[PDB]
Amino acid sequence: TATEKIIELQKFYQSTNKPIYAAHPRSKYYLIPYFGLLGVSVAATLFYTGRACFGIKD
Amino acid sequence: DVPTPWGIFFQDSATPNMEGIIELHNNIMFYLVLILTFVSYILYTIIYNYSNATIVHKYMNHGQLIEIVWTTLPAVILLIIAFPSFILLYLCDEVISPAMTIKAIGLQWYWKYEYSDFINDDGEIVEFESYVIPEELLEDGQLRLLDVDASVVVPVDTHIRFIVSSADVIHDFCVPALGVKVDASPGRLNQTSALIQREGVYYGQCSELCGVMHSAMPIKIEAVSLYEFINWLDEQ
Amino acid sequence: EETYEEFSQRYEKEFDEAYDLFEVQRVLNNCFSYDIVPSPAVIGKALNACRRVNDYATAVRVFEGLKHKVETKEQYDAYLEELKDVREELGIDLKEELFP
Amino acid sequence: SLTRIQGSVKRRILTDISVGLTLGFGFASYWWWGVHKPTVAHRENYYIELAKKKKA
Amino acid sequence: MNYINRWLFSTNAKDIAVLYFIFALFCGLLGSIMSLILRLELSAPGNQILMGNHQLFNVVATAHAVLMVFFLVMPAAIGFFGNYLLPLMIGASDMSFARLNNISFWLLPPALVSLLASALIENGAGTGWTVYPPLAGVQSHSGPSVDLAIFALHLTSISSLLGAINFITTTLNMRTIGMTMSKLPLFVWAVVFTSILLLLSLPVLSAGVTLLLLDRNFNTSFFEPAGGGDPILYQHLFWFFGHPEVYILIIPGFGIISHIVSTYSKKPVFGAIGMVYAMGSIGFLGLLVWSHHMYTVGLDVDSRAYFTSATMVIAVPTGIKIFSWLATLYGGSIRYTTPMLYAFAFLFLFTVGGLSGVVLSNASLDIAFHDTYYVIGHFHYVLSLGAVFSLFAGYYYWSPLITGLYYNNNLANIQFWLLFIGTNVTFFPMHFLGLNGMPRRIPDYPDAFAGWNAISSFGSLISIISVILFAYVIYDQLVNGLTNKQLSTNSLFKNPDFIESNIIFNDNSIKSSSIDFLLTSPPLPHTFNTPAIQS
Amino acid sequence: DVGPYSNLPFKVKNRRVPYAVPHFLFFAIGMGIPFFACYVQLKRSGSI
Amino acid sequence: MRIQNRENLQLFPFHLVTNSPWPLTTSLALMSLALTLGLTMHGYIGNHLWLFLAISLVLSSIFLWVRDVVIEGTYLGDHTIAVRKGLNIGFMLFVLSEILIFAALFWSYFHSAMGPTIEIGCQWPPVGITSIKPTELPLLNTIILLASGATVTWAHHSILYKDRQGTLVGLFITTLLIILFVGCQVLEYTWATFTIADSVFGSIFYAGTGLHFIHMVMLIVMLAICYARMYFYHFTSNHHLGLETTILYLHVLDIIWLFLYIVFYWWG
Amino acid sequence: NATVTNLEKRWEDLPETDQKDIISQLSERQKLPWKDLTLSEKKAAWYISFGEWGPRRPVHTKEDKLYIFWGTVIGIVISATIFGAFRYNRNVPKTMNREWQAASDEYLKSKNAEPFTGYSQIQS
Amino acid sequence: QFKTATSIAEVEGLENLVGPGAKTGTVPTDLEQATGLERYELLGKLEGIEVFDETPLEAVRKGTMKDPILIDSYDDYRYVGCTGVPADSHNIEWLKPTTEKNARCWECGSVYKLNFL
Amino acid sequence: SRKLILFIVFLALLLDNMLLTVVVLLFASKATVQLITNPFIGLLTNRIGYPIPIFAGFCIMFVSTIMFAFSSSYAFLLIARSLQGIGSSCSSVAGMGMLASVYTDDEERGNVMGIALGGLAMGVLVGPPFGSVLYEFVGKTAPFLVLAALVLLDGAIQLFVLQPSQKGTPLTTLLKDPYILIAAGSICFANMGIAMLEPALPIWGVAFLPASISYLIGTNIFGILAHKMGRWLCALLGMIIVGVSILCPNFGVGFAIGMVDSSMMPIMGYLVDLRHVSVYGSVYAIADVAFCMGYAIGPSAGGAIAKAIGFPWLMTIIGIIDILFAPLCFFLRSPPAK
Ligand code: HEA
Ligand code: CUA
Ligand SMILES: [Cu+2]
Ligand SMILES: [Zn+2]
Repeated sequence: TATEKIIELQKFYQSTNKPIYAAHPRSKYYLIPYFGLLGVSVAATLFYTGRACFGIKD
Repeated sequence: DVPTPWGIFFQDSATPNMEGIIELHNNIMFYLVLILTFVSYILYTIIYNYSNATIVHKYMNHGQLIEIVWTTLPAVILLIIAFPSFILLYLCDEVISPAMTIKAIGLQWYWKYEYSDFINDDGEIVEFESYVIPEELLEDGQLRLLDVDASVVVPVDTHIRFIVSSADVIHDFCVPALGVKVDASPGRLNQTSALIQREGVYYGQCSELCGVMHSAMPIKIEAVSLYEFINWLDEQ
Repeated sequence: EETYEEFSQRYEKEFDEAYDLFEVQRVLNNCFSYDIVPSPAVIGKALNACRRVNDYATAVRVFEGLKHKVETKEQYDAYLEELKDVREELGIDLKEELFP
Repeated sequence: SLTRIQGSVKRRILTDISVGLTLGFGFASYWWWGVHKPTVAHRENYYIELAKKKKA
Repeated sequence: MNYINRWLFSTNAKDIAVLYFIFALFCGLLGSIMSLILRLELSAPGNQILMGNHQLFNVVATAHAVLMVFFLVMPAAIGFFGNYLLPLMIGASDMSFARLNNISFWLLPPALVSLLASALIENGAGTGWTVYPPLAGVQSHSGPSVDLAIFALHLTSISSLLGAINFITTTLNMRTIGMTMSKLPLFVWAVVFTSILLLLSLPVLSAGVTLLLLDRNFNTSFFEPAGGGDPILYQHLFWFFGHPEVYILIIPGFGIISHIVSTYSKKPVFGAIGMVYAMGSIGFLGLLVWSHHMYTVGLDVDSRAYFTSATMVIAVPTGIKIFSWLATLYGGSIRYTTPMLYAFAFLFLFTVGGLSGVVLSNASLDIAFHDTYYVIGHFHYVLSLGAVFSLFAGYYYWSPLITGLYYNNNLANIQFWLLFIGTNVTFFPMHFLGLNGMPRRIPDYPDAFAGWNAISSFGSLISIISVILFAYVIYDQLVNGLTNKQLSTNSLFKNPDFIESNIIFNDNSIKSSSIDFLLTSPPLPHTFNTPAIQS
Repeated sequence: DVGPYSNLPFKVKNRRVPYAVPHFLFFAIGMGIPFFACYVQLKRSGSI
Repeated sequence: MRIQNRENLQLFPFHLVTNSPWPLTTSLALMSLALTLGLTMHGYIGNHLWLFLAISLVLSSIFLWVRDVVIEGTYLGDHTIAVRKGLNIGFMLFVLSEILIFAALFWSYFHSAMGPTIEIGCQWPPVGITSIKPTELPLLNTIILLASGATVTWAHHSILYKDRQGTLVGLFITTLLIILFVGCQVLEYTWATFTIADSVFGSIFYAGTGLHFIHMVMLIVMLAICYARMYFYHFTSNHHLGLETTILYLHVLDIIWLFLYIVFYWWG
Repeated sequence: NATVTNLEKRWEDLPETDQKDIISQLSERQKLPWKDLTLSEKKAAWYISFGEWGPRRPVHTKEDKLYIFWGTVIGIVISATIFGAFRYNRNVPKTMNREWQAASDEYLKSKNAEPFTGYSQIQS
Repeated sequence: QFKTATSIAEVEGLENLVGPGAKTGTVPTDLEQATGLERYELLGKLEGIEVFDETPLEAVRKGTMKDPILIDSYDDYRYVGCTGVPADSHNIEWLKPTTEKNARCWECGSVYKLNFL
Repeated sequence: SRKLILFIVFLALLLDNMLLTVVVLLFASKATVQLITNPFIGLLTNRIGYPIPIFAGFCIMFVSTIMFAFSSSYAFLLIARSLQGIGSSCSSVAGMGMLASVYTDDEERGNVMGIALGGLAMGVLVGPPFGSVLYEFVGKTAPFLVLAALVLLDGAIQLFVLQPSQKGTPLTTLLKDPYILIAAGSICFANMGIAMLEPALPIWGVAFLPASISYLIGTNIFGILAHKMGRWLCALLGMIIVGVSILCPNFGVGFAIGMVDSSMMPIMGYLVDLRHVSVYGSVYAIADVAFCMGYAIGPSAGGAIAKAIGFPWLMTIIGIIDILFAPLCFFLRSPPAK
């Protein structure tokens, strides 16, 4: 409606049944890329810290 | 001098400064022993009198005169300790006429010694390097990890002013009997002084950490008579 | 800061208005927690208080507390020679006559 | 009389502070007149026999 | 998923203290074993275990220092006992910033990985606990080892700063109905003071280490004398953090002892206000004295006097605390449970270790004791016997209230005696070796220093037996812990008084001076629904 | 489910593998890690 | 507590935060950043596309924290009078530690200033290193910071008197006027005749005037967030705790700059 | 008489429902004027309230101090054995011999070393 | 989400505290945007009613077993800290009065009873 | 040596302001007392020297506080404040003269004056409730007293145990020189403004706390800065900043006060050395008289003006005068030949 959706998003965040970071139907775009890239970043810092204990360089 | 096998106390002294250090330490230990005995006796009394006691004094909790008394006496003890410390700190130093100078450059894992005097016109200053004798090459009777191939030789009853500098990392020049311990920084010149009263051999070791072979850098100072010093100088 | 003759009046007043066994034990517990040993009048009121609440063990333990609070033994025997009519009238028996 | 006791912990405190300080002073007056002074005397006697040999 | 939202995505303050405890045990076991490796090489002259490597001996010393100053004492004493006890003492259901507490925990395991990876990728980081600049350059240490060890001191700093800020902001505006800031218990005051020192001391360390990193990896010439710098500057920027640090490890200990001496000696603490003022003075004068760590570098003759005068003045407040503890134990009744034994052993060993401090504060005498095992013997009596003893006392005091399960008294006493004897045998000969002139950080020594070194390697093997027995004690606590409360009357929090009959005692058992021992057997998840009231 | 075994991150009773194995492996790994590093550094530098 | 239906609402004025996964993710991102940065400087990686990913993930983690912290205050409605005071105390205690890192660099500057080494000629800014003229762009930056401090007080007094257009123009001007500060200080690093590694002077000049740069980029982001959140009707005439925190930060930065301009540019 | 006589050897074995009956039978017998109470009642009344059962037991018994002492001695013996086992297997350098530590004495005697307390390198 | 409240007599939960909306072009007021435990406090302070009490415990009289001090609690138990009759004489003793038993304060003797609301 | 001479000045200058805050009015009495006895010290310093009076002042202060402890009578308290102010005046004058004597070079003097004046601010925070009725405050202040005693003992060991003309241009004649009047009066105006600001402000202590740190920072920095930047310029900025702040926050006033103090104190000795006799001891009396007179007389007048013409109007007039004092300070750049 008008620019005051404040009195309408306050009735949705209450009685939602989901965590507040995954309730609105827009959190997918924030939460899929973030957790997708975090896995690669963590799996690349463990491939090179076990590859460095063996003396292999690039 | 040389360390003794089952040591308990300081090494023998050969300089006024070390005697001053010993006297100040023996002065402080007096009051420290007093305090320790007092505390230990109080705990002994508490255990022997008041263990599994029927009466509990649950209203003795303030004190007014006793809190002045466990706050003033430690102050006067600190003042008494502080007086001789300041006297020793300001008094003992090279007040008048240093007589000889030896530059001690501390390289990575050996020492380098220069005698700033005894120069000719062309720059033939007496200089040498002190290394460590390994275990395999020791002769019969030589001390391990304290014996060097070249040793500093100095006269008895002459002021010696050591200038300490370094070229690689932060080292430390120590000779416990003579009361000498100074640092060797990579870009500054430090100085200490010593006077030796009796002839003998004095051994020392480095202090600050510098790497792999930090435990193999002995210092050896011999104090000979004037005639022997002349003979030694007329050969190097 | 309190004097002997104010201690020995405050505690008679306290013992004369306790209504349960809990109260008598509470008042006795902090009566024997000062630098002053209670006078025989205070103990005389304490025994009557123990009599109203109908307890026997407390009347025997009040006397066992005096043996530890007192400095020496002549004082302990001097207490027992002023509190003698009260004991023989109430019926209180000391622990060393029971051997429990 | 014997039925009037007022103060007995204060005297205990005074006697337990007057024995923990005398004992400490005894244990500290042995460090300074039985472990320290004779050592200095021995050292100074040593240095005044070394000078006589050099004089002669 | 209930597991994940409750022990990984967590907000309750009492569910993070348990994880701090489990981390502290691991990181203490590691450092103790590294210390044993240290003492099995300084047993007899020669090259015994580490075949000839003088590197790999400095790595062990550095790792033993870091794992046991940064990963054992702070997480155990400000994490385990602060997060769990401060809110309950002040009547707060939780802390003000829960997610910050969670991050404070979770930054640590990422930091231990870096430290363990700086000891395997190349020769290592044998620079000592204090990473001095001209040695930790790229000429002696060329590898990803010193850098990965500086990044383990950055994450811990963030964790400590966040925790301290949380504590200060919780103890101010999150109290109960009638608790003013003069009726607080002493443990809360200790946590507050250590938090203030943490705020005022950590950024200097961060600046120093980051400048060193820039010098190593980007040739900035902060500490290089060929461009106009001085190494000594680093020393200043280290020791401004160095000396406040050594108090952060002992102040939380002090408060614990107070509680114990007020429980098993049934008497209130002698001069509570005196002790709060004493802790305040000890903390404040701990920032004005940081140059007695550098007396041999060539300081002025008018700056040594100030530092030798300002170091001895600390003895007054600590003497006040010690005398107050003896005063509070004087008149009351004493019953020798396992926490009271540690409380007694603290009062003597800390005094013996701290009286060595007044001898090393003189600039005249430090010429004979610097870089020598006198210092080692000094600080092990105040750290291994002042902080660890307080931790053990706290565990034996508060474990039944948290877990609901009791422990065997006899095995606890056996462990206490073993630890006492081993620690006393292991650290006293260091004073003699220091007086005779043994330098520090040396793998091999001359033949004269053998004998006492053979006695100091005998107590370490007793301390490790004590640790294994501690592990068995925890095991016997967790299994069949409910049936251990009837073996001994040590389970009782307070014995009946002289006139208090058994029947009356069984109806009114807990008489306390804080909320801690009125909460249920394991404290409820949401403990305070309707607020507590104080007069 | 509040109780004396409900605040611990691990299960102690009514368990397939007895608790002694998880308890002991923790201490064994903790006290054996510092020897692996020494072995790795000694074998990387020739000596044994 | 004797109101009729009082048990249906909380009995104490504090916030019980729900379970959130952000601490673990920020910790993992920081671990990855630390390891990658420690390795990449000594080989062992080669490609520089991992460090950037780590930094991006860390920043995303802070942003996703702040989303929940805003939803908990503007929509759910859990910010009583006590929670607000707690937040203010926390922010002030962070700003204090943020200031104390600068005292360290100032001490490191005065320790090298007084007592110059023998290797360098006994003179500040030495031969071959021409300092920066303080009658140039460093004068514009001071005027711009003073004006920026003056324009944000017009916004906070334009929100208590209930004017919308008058709170947006001030924020716009402040953001667009700190962007000029960043630009003027990024085109003065390209007109210099001394590098990071020529002396101790150029190693402290770029270590106290480079951290200020990052803290100004933080200000730009914060003011962008405040404008975007005021445009969408989130701020009331008596409940705006982003504006106060972003005003206490600008003044601290200005006061720090007035010391970086008297001690680094004039004295030498 | 059997219910009250010799409570010192039977009191803790009874259930928790046979103790309240005794306590509530001695609570209506003490209301009478004392000197009407038997001696066994007096002893039982003293034992029930102030006696060595339950919360008045000692922390340490005579059979626990022996256990602690013999545990600590056993803990010391294991460490002694392990240290000896590690001590027999050592690297003994050539300098740790008496025939070598007698020559060092001659060297340190020619150059007068430690004229005070003493020089001696003999420890074998 | 439901009917909006006007004073704290028709507020039965968090469903009655949403509020009307502001108008486009104005800075909204706290009386038009406040939902949870903020608008409760705001409504209480506009009448004189303090929703969160901060009045310490009674220190006027002692308590006998016939006339005990009454403590109101919305739970079965409440923690009470006693310090004496003249309010700072007795040291602090903590107690847990509940619905089946009363506290008695081993030092001074004041008795506390629990009133369930 | 030279550093020790500074530590003594720090302690002495800290003590006076620590007593100001303590009270136990009485402070008003103490200040007048100082004005009265300060001039005399010029004669004493020239002949006996500084070190004898310097340490005597400390023991006179100690016996004064002992008299405080002994007697609670109001007349006895006034006499104790009088003796305390006498000792403070002697110690301050002797310390300033001795520190001037040790550091001959102007730049070193400017360096040391800031660290010396830092104790002046430190005394404000350190001992406001100094030695309060409760013994806990005495216990808390015991450690700092011990430190002061040990450093004074170090001074005694250096000066005594171990080996370490006539003034012209009278005070009125000195005032006849305009530069002396300007330099002395600038400090007086700067202190007077804040002194009048402080009492009326709370009606219109916590706010004044940041000013304590601001004064320390300013005094430390500007002592070094002034020689390179130009001493008159720092005063010209500082006085106008003080006027701007006063006319219409505490930290800025403190920092500007640090500006004015560090700019004006060392510059006085320069004028005395250049255009007068080479005497350091006599000159500081004028400055000290300005310091004491500003706080002794004027706070009562400021309080009386407040609520009569209003706090805003009193602050407006004080700010107006302070802002107008700025043009006069420009003349302090260079003195004429003499
Ligand atoms: C955590 C334990 C701890 C504590 C609490 C302290 C606090 C103190 N430390 Fe600190 N100290 C360390 C551990 C600790 N220290 C460590 C590990 C180092 C160096 C680390 C490194 O170099 O890498 C160090 C550094 C250090 C040094 C540097 C030594 C050097 O390398 O040359 C010195 C002395 O020079 C010293 C002494 C003191 C003193 C006097 C105290 C005082 O606070 C203690 C005072 C105690 C008392 C005074 C006892 C109580 C007194 C009484 C019972 C009655 C009062 C007595 C009188 C008034 C005389 N410490
Ligand atoms: Cu090299 Cu020491
Ligand atoms: Cu220290
Ligand atoms: Zn009470």
